[PDB]
Amino acid sequence: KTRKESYAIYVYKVLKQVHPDTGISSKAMSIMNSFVNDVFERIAGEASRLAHYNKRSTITSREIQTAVRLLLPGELAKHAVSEGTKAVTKYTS
Amino acid sequence: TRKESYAIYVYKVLKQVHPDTGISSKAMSIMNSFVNDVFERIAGEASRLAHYNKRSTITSREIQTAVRLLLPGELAKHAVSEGTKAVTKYT
Amino acid sequence: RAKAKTRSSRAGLQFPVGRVHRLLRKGNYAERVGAGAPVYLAAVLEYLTAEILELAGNAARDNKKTRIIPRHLQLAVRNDEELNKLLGRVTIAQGGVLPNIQSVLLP
Amino acid sequence: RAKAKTRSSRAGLQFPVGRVHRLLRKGNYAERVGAGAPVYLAAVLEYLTAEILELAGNAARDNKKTRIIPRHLQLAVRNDEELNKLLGRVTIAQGGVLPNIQSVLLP
Amino acid sequence: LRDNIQGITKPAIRRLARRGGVKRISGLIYEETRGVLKVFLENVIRDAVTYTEHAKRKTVTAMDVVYALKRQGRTLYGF
Amino acid sequence: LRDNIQGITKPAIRRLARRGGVKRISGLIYEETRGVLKVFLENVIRDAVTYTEHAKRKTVTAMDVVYALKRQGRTLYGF
Amino acid sequence: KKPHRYRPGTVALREIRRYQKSTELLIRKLPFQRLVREIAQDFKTDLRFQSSAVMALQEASEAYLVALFEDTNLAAIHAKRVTIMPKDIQLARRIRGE
Amino acid sequence: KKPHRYRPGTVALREIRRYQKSTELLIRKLPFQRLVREIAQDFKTDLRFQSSAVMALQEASEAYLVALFEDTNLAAIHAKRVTIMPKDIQLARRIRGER
DNA sequence: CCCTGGAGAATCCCGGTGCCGAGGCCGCTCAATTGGTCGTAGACAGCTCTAGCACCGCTTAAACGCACGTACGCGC
Repeated sequence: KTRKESYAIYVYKVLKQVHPDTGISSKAMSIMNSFVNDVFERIAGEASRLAHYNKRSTITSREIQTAVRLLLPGELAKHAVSEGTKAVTKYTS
Repeated sequence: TRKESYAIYVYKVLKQVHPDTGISSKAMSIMNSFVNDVFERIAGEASRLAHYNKRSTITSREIQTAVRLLLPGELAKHAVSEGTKAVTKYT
Repeated sequence: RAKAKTRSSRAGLQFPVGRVHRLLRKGNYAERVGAGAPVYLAAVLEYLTAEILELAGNAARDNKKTRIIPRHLQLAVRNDEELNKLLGRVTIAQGGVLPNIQSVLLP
Repeated sequence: RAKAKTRSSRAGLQFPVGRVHRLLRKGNYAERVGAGAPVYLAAVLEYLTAEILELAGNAARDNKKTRIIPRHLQLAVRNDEELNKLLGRVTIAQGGVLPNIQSVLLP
Repeated sequence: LRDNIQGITKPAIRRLARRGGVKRISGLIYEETRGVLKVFLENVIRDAVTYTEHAKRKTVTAMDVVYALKRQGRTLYGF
Repeated sequence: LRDNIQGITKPAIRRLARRGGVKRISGLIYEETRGVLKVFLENVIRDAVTYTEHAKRKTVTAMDVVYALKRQGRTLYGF
Repeated sequence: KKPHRYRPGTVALREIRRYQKSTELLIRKLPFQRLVREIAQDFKTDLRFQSSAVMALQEASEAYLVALFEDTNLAAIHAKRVTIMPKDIQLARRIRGE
Repeated sequence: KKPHRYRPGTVALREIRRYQKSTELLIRKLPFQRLVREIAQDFKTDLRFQSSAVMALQEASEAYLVALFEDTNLAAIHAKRVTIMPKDIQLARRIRGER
């Protein structure tokens, strides 16, 4: 039927990459899909919000870097920044 | 450069309802921030409303739905009626 | 090129319809923006502006002032229950709070 | 053309870079979306996903369960202080609350 | 449909407070909790009504309830 | 710059309580109010720091503080 | 022959422990379903709700009331009490701004 | 002879009425301004603040503290008291969700 | 009136069933991937000039401190 975009399998591979002996129910899967989408809307909304104030038309990696610093607090922020910085350097290389 | 402001339009509104009083620039900045803050809230809700039903456009119904979602109680039906009257007068 | 008539005058409004339409277009809200959406938005903003200024003007007459000051705007917003709930998470500079004292505090 | 290698594997990531980029373009945020912005978004989402699931897996072993069910996700979010502040305004269905009792409540 | 505010029974309100770690529950709490729940339901459902009316739909969906809860800072996961 | 948390003096905290309708002010409330003010400032100013850093600027503007307060649901009118 | 006669408070704490580690829905389905329809019929008649739509409403309302009860209970010990009052809820809503 | 000797609370009410109708800022500009700089020094060493930038932070902090004091005061009468307590603020932040 | 032994009942650990939701597999198809091509936003370089930073008189209302007692937090 109609293909609905979801992060059902993507969370599953993340779970097995850090915990290859546990599973996850569909109700917990839907919570994770809602959790990913809400954080996606918050950061992309913030990144769009940041670009409008600087009169900038594009959203770069620095837009996301500032967005996750504003939303995620403290130690959770800098690991996400470090993980984000590592991903961009690996992608460019 | 030129900076966008809502100062003069509010002044004509102020003289329309109360021509015997003025306004200060310090209060003007508060009202300018007030109109701007409501502007992003309604447009943000209307943009979110269009994204929910996969709508690529924002109509008068998009603004009307955002008003009743944001403005509570009897304040909302005034803005709905005021918006409806302006829409009918527009056509 | 005929006579240039603003949409605000055609809709019986003072707020600029074209400015609202322009801000909606460059605000990255939607791919398309309707004709009545800025008209509806301007009318709603006009009513909200007129309602606050009327209560501020009524509040200004209370303390014998003929000029609207940020104290009057804070008093107008907080006195109205609809405006207080709408602007519950809104901070007003140089407005203070309502001059109310709890009943057990009076002698 | 060349081999259709996914951008997630190029960046060393599991979350879809293309889906994030597609949702950023159609999500009505900006006129243009940069190249590294979906890569940064995928890394942040994956790290947040991995952090909670590891804590949910830790909570699952506390009650001796091999399947993640919504009580484990709620327990993982509230126990972590950063996840508590990040999701303070977030309601989790079928999760309940932390089983904590006031000190003066016990006999 | 009348007198449906009493559907939230006193043990149900008692059970809800037990989840919150409440030691003792007064007899006047149940009437107040019903009124608070009625006020909270009157805001979420009305917001969901406008969401359903905007979609030209006659049945309120779970997604509209989520958006009604999300706009007031009470976002819900799992639906 | 050290010991600047004491710049919020005792009558200044007392005046803030009087604006809030507080009749009696305890002697231990000044350390708690300073701690609450320090925590609140450590969030908004840090948020404005990221706003200033992202804007390619080395001076913090009031405009950046406006969005820093707005993103936490504490929008300020009058800038 | 003597009855057990549990003193008040101990079984209440037992109910607290048994219901904090559990995740079943405390409010019944149809009583919450019928309350939604009565409230919605005041806003618009001939309105229907999906089964999962009420499911989203039921869990959100319980969690909001549980969190309200947590602040209501926290006000009781703050007021040197263990019994919650209707005025405790009124203080909780006022501080939250509701 | 004796002075007027106002009872405890009488001058407090006069200060309550005065500061609830006057919009002058209670916190002094300079001691608050230096508090911004030492807090921002932990995030950026070479940072500057505009006069209006410190102005916007002061009003938001004053209004937040006034709103916090309003909730703190209301908890006192709720707890059969007229004196605000540090536990009342801790209750106020937790109910508001600010820890 | 407080310390300690025994037993009633809600709760916790454990063996057996199984079943229905979770895990794994097959297409395959539609959205993710590859290459090119421009309009164009953006990084970079030089000017500047308007507002913030640092120090100085001063004076004066704001603030620390001490003496006293009565409204009030707290114990019972």
